[PDB]
Amino acid sequence: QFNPYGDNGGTILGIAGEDFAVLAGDTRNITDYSINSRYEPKVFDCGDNIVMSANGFAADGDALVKRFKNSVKWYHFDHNDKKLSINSAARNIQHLLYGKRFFPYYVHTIIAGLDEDGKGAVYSFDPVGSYEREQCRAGGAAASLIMPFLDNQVNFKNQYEPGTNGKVKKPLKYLSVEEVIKLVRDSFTSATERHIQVGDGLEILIVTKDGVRKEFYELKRD
Amino acid sequence: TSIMAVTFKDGVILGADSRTTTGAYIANRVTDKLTRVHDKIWCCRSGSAADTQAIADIVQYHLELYTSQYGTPSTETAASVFKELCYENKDNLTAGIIVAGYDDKNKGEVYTIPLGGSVHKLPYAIAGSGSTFIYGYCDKNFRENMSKEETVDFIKHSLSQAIKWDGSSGGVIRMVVLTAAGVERLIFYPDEYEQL
Amino acid sequence: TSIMAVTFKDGVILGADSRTTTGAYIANRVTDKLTRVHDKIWCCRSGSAADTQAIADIVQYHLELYTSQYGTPSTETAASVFKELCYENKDNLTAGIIVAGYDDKNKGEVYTIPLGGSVHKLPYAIAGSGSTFIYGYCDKNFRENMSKEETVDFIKHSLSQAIKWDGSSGGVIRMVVLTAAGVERLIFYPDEYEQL
Amino acid sequence: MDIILGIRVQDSVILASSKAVTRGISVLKDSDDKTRQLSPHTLMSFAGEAGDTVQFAEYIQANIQLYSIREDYELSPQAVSSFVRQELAKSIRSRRPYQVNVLIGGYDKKKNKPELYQIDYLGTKVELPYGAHGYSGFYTFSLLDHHYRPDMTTEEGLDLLKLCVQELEKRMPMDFKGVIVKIVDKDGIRQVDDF
Amino acid sequence: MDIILGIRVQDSVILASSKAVTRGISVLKDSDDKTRQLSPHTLMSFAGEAGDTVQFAEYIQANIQLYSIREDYELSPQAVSSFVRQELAKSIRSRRPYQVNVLIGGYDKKKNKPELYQIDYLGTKVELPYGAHGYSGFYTFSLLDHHYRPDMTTEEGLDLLKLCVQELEKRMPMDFKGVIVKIVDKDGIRQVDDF
Amino acid sequence: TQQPIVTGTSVISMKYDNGVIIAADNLGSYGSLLRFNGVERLIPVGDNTVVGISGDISDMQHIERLLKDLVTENAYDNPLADAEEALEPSYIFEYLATVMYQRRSKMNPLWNAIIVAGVQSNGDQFLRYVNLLGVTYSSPTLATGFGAHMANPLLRKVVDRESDIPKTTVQVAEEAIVNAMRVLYYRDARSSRNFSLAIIDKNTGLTFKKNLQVENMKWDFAKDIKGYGTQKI
Amino acid sequence: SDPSSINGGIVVAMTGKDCVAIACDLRLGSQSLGVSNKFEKIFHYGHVFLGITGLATDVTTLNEMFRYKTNLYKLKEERAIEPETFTQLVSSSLYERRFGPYFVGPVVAGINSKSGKPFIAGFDLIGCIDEAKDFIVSGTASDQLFGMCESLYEPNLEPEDLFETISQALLNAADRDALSGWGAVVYIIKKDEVVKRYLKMRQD
Amino acid sequence: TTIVGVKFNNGVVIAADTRSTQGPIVADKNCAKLHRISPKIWCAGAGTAADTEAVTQLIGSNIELHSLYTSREPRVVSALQMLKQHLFKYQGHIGAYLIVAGVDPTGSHLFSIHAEGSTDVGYYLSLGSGSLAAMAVLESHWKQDLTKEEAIKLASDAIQAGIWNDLGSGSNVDVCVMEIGKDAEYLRNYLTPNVREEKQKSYKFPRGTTAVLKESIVNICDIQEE
Amino acid sequence: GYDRALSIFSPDGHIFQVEYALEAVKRGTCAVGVKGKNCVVLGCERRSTLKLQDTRITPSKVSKIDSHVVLSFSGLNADSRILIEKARVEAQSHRLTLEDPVTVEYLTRYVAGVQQRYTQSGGVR
Amino acid sequence: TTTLAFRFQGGIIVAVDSRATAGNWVASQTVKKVIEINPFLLGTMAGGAADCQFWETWLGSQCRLHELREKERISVAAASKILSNLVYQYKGAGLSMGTMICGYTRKEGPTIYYVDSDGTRLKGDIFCVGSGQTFAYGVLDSNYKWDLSVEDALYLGKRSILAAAHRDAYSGGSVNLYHVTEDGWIYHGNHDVGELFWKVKEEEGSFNNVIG
Ligand SMILES: [Mg+2]
Ligand SMILES: [Mg+2]
Ligand SMILES: [Mg+2]
Ligand SMILES: [Mg+2]
Repeated sequence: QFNPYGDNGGTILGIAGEDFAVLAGDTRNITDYSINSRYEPKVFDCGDNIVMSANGFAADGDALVKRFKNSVKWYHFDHNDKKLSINSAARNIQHLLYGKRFFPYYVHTIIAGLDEDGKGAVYSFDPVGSYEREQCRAGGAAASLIMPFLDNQVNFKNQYEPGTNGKVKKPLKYLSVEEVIKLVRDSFTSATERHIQVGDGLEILIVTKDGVRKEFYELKRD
Repeated sequence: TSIMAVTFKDGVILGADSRTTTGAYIANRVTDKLTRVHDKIWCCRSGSAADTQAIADIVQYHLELYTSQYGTPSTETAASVFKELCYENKDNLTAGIIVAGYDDKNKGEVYTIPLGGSVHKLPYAIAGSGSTFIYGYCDKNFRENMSKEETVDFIKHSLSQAIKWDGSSGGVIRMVVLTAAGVERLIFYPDEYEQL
Repeated sequence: TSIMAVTFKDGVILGADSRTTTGAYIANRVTDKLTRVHDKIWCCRSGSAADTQAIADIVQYHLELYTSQYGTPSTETAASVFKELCYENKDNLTAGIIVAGYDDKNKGEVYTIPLGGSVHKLPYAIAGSGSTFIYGYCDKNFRENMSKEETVDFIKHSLSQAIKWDGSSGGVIRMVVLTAAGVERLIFYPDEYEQL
Repeated sequence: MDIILGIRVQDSVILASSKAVTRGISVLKDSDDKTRQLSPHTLMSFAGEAGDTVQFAEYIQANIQLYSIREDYELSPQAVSSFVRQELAKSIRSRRPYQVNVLIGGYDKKKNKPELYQIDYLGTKVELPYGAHGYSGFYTFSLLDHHYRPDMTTEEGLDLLKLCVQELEKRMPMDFKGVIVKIVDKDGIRQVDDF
Repeated sequence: MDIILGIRVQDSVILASSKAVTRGISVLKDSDDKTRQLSPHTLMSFAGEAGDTVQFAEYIQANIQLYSIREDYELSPQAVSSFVRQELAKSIRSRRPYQVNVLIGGYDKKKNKPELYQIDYLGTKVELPYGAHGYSGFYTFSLLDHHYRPDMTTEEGLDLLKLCVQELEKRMPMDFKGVIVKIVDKDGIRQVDDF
Repeated sequence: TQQPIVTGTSVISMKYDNGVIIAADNLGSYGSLLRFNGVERLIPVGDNTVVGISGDISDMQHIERLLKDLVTENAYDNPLADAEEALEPSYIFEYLATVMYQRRSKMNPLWNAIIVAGVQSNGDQFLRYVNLLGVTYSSPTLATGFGAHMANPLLRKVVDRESDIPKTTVQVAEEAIVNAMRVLYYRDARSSRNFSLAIIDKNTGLTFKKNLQVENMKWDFAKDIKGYGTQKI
Repeated sequence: SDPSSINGGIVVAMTGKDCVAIACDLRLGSQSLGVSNKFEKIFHYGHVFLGITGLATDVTTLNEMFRYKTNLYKLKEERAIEPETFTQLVSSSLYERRFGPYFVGPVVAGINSKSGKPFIAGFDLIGCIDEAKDFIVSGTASDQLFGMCESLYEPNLEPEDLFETISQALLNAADRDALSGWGAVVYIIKKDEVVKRYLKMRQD
Repeated sequence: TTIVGVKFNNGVVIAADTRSTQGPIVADKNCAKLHRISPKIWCAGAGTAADTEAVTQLIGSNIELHSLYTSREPRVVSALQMLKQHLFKYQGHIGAYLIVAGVDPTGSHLFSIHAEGSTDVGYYLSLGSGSLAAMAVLESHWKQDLTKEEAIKLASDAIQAGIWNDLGSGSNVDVCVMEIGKDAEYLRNYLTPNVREEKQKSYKFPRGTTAVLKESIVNICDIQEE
Repeated sequence: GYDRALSIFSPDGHIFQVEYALEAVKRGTCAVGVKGKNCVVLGCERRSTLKLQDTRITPSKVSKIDSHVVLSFSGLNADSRILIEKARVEAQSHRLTLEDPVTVEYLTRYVAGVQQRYTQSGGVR
Repeated sequence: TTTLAFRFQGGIIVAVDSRATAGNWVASQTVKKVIEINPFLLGTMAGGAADCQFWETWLGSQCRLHELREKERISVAAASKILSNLVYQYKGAGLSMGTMICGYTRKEGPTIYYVDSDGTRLKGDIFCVGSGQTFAYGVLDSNYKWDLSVEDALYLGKRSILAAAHRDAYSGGSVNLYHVTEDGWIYHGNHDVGELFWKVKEEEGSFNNVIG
């Protein structure tokens, strides 16, 4: 019997800052125990200061990103070159996903950018289109390895102020872009050590008011 | 089934056994598996008899209509029409057909169309359940540009062995010779080919 | 596998390919499928390598103990011991074995033991997945009382064809000659037998 | 849903239907009315698969109300029951059939006779003095076979119905949270608010 | 069978168990006592597959009674619960396992403390202030989590138990025909005959 | 939904300093039966692209006809069909990738794995993969089926990352490919000795080599191997 | 249905400078239903500590079995069993049930009383030993624990620093697992003092 | 898992990677897959890790008793025969896939072993999920009459192929060289090409960060005197 | 297994091993039973050759078989424990299957049956 | 998941947890399970997250079209029936929903409809849906009165979710409260269950089984 679905591995991570947002993902593509590519880009600049990644089954992932990029193009045509806001992009992606409710895109989608107040924004989707704005989100193979670490180091969960013994929480002070990138790199370095599908390289796309910048870092290739 | 087609100096010859089967019961011991789709384009059938008869009837219709409009079709063209039916309806068909024909420009040609609906042009072809047992014999004994008598002997000996080992094959050996001279039918009975 | 044993004027010769398979991966390309259970009683193995190695080890043990008590066993006796293991454990085994041996009283003998555990004494025998493709060739080319050189050629040519058509078979052609003169091992490489 | 009963006496038809609605683990409601008024003198109770029951009942109700307005005339109970049977007989060979069983209690104003019709989801219709769907009949029919008379009053019918519900509450494993009882006679449809 | 509850208060352990026995379609009995006295100050309630429940309970009872006679001494509730756990842990890897869940309520005369142990058919033991098996806990634990105090009297425990049974009778689909309630304290085991 | 009947095995490929190389054997298997021994599975499109196909042969012959039709169609009303508006490797791949994903989405796939190798207008090397599921990816080396497991490890020792491409000559690359084909013949039961190889270079164009054979094979060591454990004779 | 995730729970162990730490959650459940918040999963036989995750009936059974065996060991050997030796005993005992196994994930922690060397080890349900220098994880949130430990851990941590590291590893891992939590315990183990600390955590 | 075995001039070498996995998760990053059956007979195992280790130690134990009984140094063919007969009996349910190598008074030997009981002989062998990557290297660079230095190089290169290309394999290369007339040299972590880079940040917490309910001293000492 | 026939007939029709077992009973401390109109009393002799005995813990001569039946004995003390254990097990087995405690006659008949069995079984005294 | 809604003197209280799980893995602790259909209507999320999100914001569009066409606020009866009729069309295809459509109009007063993916549409006073529904029902049934104050009703809803969050493994994270009046719904904050549990334990004296 023919199975229309597959699993290309991969792990992605989106974090929203005060006036910025990052969307990172490893560059390794796999089937079963083989490596297809050590550098196959997974996070994409979609225009209008929006970055996107659809992790899971790569055929469905590429199809969805392609259809959204197309949706941005036609939004400009139909609405006098109006900038597609991150919240509007998110709702549009829900309809792309739910359109195949009974034969779904087998992917976990994340987009990142800035909201209309200039503050950092990340949105997260399930395969059939349910979505949520979030501060912090990992997706894919090693998501379960990364999220608990972020709860602890970004949101300071289970951390209290010394001397008070549980009475006063550690205050949620804002993180710089340099500080976030440090946490992203450490997240993927740790995931690479313990998950076989994670490795080769890490590509980070940073979004500010100035635009979209890229950073690349080597990961272990075993 | 044991079926084969072999090109030779003067053209091509098709060969077949005469056994049709439903389980272990021989539903017909004198079957004619060599089928005419055009004057000098014939085919050998294997698989479901319903499927291969339906296909051959449709091809004969297609080539009859081709001939009325564009003149005599090539053997390649006949093979293509067979392929189109076998490929596009692969899910619902169980048919393995060998197409053989004689042009004056191209002389003798053989095309084999296995289950998937692919086409393969070959100097000779073998098919059917009985063909498995004569891959070795045929590869060792086939030569290009044989005479008519040599080719009749090659097919007679080959199908003799296929019949000997395959329970699904048997009865008489039918043959159809395709040359410039015309169309000749041959038949060989058990008492002849069993003693080879 | 492609394995065979052939009796001739001076005794018997066993032949085999060297390819061992787990799916489409060739887990060993230089396997030795010709196995010694006694000085001049050998066998060819086909089926599960685990099963046929276990059986052959047990038979070698049985014949070693037979020899210590009753002297050299006959080839018929060796075949019977193989049969007893294959028949009584038919539910749990996947083994097709050809037993070949040389007595001075009985000369060259060949016994084939298929899946069920039945025994069949034959002038020559073929087995393994590759044997299907050479039933025709072997039946046409086998003669009784051939010479050593003729029998080596018959086996070389036969297994050459089996290897050519069966993906599961390949590598080198190994042979073991069993005569009054002793035991001779032969090996034939691809560059030799592919051009036949 | 679960238990639906019906009894035709001298001058009226009485329908009793359970109040419970259960979503697997929990009882979500204990006051559910499993009935729809099709016309002033015709009442239909129902039981079967969730959703389909109410969807079918309201669909039938809409159709009978449409007929009533078009012709300015109330269809006889026999005519309504035939319409309902055909809809279910059509439904059983559909892509996704209505899994709904009904009882139709009506008072025929022309013949001055009460009438009770039992129809299952296949479209199997029978006119009866008393009827039920599911397992309800297995517990109640032996009592009805014994006590039923064609000349019973409405009060005697309610008493025989109480005996049936008591037997159900004793021997049935499920808690159906009591029944809503409705009477259909020459004056129309009314609910017995204490049962 | 169905619902079995337990609560440990200041000076006693209270076990509540349903009375219904259902053979598929019909309720065959409405006065069944799903408990066995293992020793003068130890009571075990049970629920699971038909036959196996009583067979296991009586088997345990026989063994504890045998110990009591041999040593002229009553085993502590902790010791009895450990014996029972081992029997079930042994049973789960048998040819045909005992499909039985139990609660063990005992008063330890040495420590002068009530004790409640919950053990499932796998041999999973926990000591608890209050416990249950099956779906019983899903309905009752939120009430017990709120109202329970370790210094409650027996009367307060019975009242909290009544609130639990009322919630079960409201939201459970099955009619379990009420509960038999038994108290285990320093004076032994007694049955509350009006509940 | 179907099952593949007549099939083709591994296709292997890699990039080098001035272009790309691709190779595949000439066999069409019918299960374990090595039925057809003269099947060409590398199909050139123009003078800048070679498409290598594995899997179902009937579907391969269909794809071959689609590519033939693509060339015909591109030439229609196109004065620059042999110049600026010729078919690029990237155009040919994207078309195939579209078809493959559409066919899997109708639950009626073309049962193949495909590698498109070529050189673009600006001289850039093109090498990308697509299969029956519509999955696509690129890498300095690419291989299908058994090739993925055995060829890639060998080819990755020559070009391990992007920066190794300019340092790799056509002689070194072809040598690596030919060796990989020998290894596959040793170890894949559905492979043949005969194969085809194609080089697409930005300077010297498309070189298509037919009727190549696996040579320099090591078999001599087999003569010393006896039994399966304890046997000495 | 899957025996190793019916009851839920986690265990983690770490090494430091002249010390080891082992920690576990306190939950026992029947799938979605939380049953007990006092089900401790760490036991000790002399100075050797054993944590066990998995099917709770087997957790209890194995504790009773190893208490049985280490008690007989001590009577015959006239000394307490060491971590290295006990590790082999756990492996042996699990493998004897190769084709009818205990559905558990054991973790050993302790300091060798003669060499002073810190020791930890982990096992699969059938006996395979994992002897890591750094840390060992087990249970229904083992993925989460691997992620925490890999980033938080550094070698040669002092006892009071190691406490903070392992506590934060457990707590944040448990909060990302539905079947783990409801309390937690941490053991800090030195050559001749062991401190046990119950942690305050969310109770959902 | 990637494991190889290579014959050379005066002996045999075996090698293995050091990654053990549970599904997609790496359980141990520095696992020891080279097992000792006897001083000069070593084997490497793939498949069910408990089985490869249990079957090695059982046969190793019986081999030691056999060596003491017969007053002879153990033979590789004995280890092979005992392993295959044990595994055949369990019909593959004991999932042990082994490469067995060693030197004895008869000479140097190299065998492999499938879980269902089948054995084979060779000059070079590979097993595990990375066996195809390893065998590719072996088929490309193996020749007759290799030196010790050449065989170690070839074996570790074959493991590296598994490390880099197979997701089931990773971390380090372990080697064991068994030469005739010499002690077997076990080279643990012969190659270390996968050290983790320094992290960007220290995650050491301030003391008092964790909320504590209760503290208590645990009595690990026995019942005291007086 | 050890099958030797230890209890056998002699020419005069006596089984000596059974008769010598009675001599062991003759050696044991005296036991007496008296039944009144509404009670039964069991009296037992304690030989005072053993002082410095701890009477709290020393095995008592009268043993409860169930809550309603008792057993006293004369003869080998170790042998009596085996009969007492068997009787206690049978008492619980009777309650389990018949759902009624043993009658005194039934319990006696069982113990007597065990004693008889050990007079014509191989390998036992 | 645990979601509830109940009718009372001062309108409707809607209370939900915040947890989403994929097997044993906790995907999110910050899920919005109350869908703000419009300023006057609320819907709860249980079953399929997408099915509930998608079709209830769609419902908001249909309600907006209704009031544009009819120049009048849509009834809760009509709004709930648009959703139930839609999902009934898809019956068999595999939609998963269990929701409470909550509103307060002039003609109806406070109204709650339970709507299900197999077509069920029930009007009622108290509804509770999810894996932790049975725990929340217990607290609700024993403390519910029609004459509750807004302050006490808000607490009862908060407390009932806490009960479920504690016992049900698949419920937790935080509690979202809403109060539905005739003039629209009013949000009453996000309450972390971790902090809420300890606060309620101390102030109420409940959960004596748990050490704090
Ligand atoms: Mg990795
Ligand atoms: Mg071959
Ligand atoms: Mg948790
Ligand atoms: Mg919870």
